[PDB]
Amino acid sequence: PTYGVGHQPYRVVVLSFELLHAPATVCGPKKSTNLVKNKCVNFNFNGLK
Amino acid sequence: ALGKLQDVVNHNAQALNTLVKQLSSKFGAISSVLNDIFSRLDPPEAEVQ
Amino acid sequence: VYAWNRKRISNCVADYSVLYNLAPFFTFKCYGVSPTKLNDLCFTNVYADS
Repeated sequence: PTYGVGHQPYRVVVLSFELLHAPATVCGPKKSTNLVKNKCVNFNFNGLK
Repeated sequence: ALGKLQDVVNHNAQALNTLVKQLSSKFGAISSVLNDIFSRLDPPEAEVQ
Repeated sequence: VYAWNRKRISNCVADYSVLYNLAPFFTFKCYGVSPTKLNDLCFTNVYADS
């Protein structure tokens, strides 16, 4: 505990992401809305804005 | 027989087709879709792409 | 480090607004994506190497 910050332990988590052609399962905290068709709107699908 | 008129139509058709297909090039960037760059990358370094 | 735990995280709601109210997290460097704006992307399956 008395050593310098250069020698102190540091926990480290590496979050490796993946993006392939498959139904995604890890999304963010965004509440989905209903589907309103036949009207020019802003679609915000999984990875297509 | 009517080739001297179909040639201009084919020329303008292929000139529009190649102009549309040129949007499928990255021109040294990481992708060809801007929504794919603005979503992942932040505005600071999205300019160079 | 020679036995790093690799947890496969799928079928999740990745809320990245919970790791900042904890102890000071330094060196939040994302390679390929921005640090923020991660709450609007749907990944398929992520891996946490701790």
